[PDB]
Amino acid sequence: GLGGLERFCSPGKGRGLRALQPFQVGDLLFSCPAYAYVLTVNERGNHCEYCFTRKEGLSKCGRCKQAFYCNVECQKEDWPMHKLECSPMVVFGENWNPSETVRLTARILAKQKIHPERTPSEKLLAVKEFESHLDKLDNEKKDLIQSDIAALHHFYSKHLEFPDNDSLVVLFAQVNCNGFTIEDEELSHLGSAIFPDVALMNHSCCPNVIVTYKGTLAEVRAVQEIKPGEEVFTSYIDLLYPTEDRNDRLRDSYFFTCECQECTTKDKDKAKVEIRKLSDPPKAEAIRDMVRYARNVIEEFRRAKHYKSPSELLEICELSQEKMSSVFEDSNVYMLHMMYQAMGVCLYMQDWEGALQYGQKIIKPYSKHYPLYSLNVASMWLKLGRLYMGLEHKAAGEKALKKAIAIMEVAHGKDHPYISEIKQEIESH
Ligand SMILES: O=C(NCCCN1CCCC1)c1ccnc(-c2ccccc2OC2CN(CCc3ccc(Cl)c(Cl)c3)C2)c1
Ligand SMILES: C[S@@+](CC[C@H](N)C(=O)[O-])C[C@H]1O[C@@H](n2cnc3c(N)ncnc32)[C@H](O)[C@@H]1O
Ligand SMILES: [Zn+2]
Ligand SMILES: [Zn+2]
Ligand SMILES: [Zn+2]
Repeated sequence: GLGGLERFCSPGKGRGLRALQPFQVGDLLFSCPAYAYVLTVNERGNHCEYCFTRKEGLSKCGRCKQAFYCNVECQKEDWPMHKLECSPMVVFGENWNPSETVRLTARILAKQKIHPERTPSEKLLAVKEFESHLDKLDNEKKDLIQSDIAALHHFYSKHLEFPDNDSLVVLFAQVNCNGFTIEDEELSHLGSAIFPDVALMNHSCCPNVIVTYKGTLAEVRAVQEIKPGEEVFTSYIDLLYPTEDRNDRLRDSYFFTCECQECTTKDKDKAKVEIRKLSDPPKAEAIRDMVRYARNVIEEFRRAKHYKSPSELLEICELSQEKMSSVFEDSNVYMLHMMYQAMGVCLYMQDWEGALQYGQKIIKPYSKHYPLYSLNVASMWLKLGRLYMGLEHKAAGEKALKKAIAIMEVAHGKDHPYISEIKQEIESH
């Protein structure tokens, strides 16, 4: 197993992870090497395929020209996984489009053939033991899994010996239930991976640990003091949202309803859905209509970023914030959601002033809605610091970069390469 920890039966939460020793804020509970992992398509050329090192001058695979490495060692070490895609990418050309889940699942199947025995990533929970929720699958989820199985056969039949369709539906369901996205220091999507021992941890909206990544290595650090006998919880979702939203997401993606202290008390729900203090106060039904409108625009924007222009996208943000502002306060999470989306459009357009304009409005409400140590808060401080630095506002930039560092020292560890990069940014300017 893992020193100072153990697997146990968590009542009403299946299997979980329990502490056998005290952990202080910032302590590393454990590390977990990726069992299987894939660099996202949009990050190719920026990060090494094998170790995820972000570097300039990465060497391109000569055959597919769509894999980049630190050197010939990273190239060679990645080949058992890269061969599943190398020749297929040049053969299918523009037609090569498997989903990231399919790309990851192909790598799980390849690893199972090469290394059927328990790996150092499975000291407490094995990939074969993963919870699937197969019995809970509705028509929509079975249809998505069936599309994934067809893409798996379509693009990965060369080296894989597939089990029957029944074993593949269990696998794809296990992957959705236990798979991790890997994000960078700005919470930008890097790729997807399997970390079996990390997937043993259950969810809480007031977690006592945070998961971070050091290349393809997952690290688990305390964000609250943990005592012997206490269960170790991480957050599976974005904690900005009120209780109903959080549980709608946990039910849809993980088939359960959270009963943590935040979900039971609903303490932060009032401030999260803050209403304007108007002379004629807004009616209960008028609030409910705006909450419904707010969730609908969130979904509308999500679809729109796939085909609308940057000005159309910014229009959706501006117009929806205008309609919402008649009922909702600026610190309200639905207002904040649109501002964050608008900041993201600005960043893409390289409209640094516009991105800064939004980030400045988001940061104080983020600090009040998110937990004490939050990757979402650290990432916003970091973006703000980098925008201020880029726009020659070096004192404001240094202050924001040091706010990011203070959180990241707890979550990522004092010695994290991301913190060395931020300190170099402070010292170079
Ligand atoms: O890292 C993530 N969040 C932080 C906590 C992670 N923790 C790991 C262990 C527990 C929680 C995360 C977020 C989103 N996506 C994934 C992800 C990564 C890999 C493969 C599928 C992935 O999930 C995608 C998104 N999604 C939800 C819809 C869904 C749910 C069930 C089924 Cl059976 C089907 Cl068909 C479809 C499919 C991971
Ligand atoms: C990644 S697994 C975590 C380990 C899992 N408990 C097991 O036995 O394999 C995620 C699943 O654990 C369960 N789970 C996690 N957190 C929970 C919670 N707070 N309450 C209830 N069930 C929870 C759900 O069934 C969820 O889909
Ligand atoms: Zn490398
Ligand atoms: Zn190649
Ligand atoms: Zn909760």
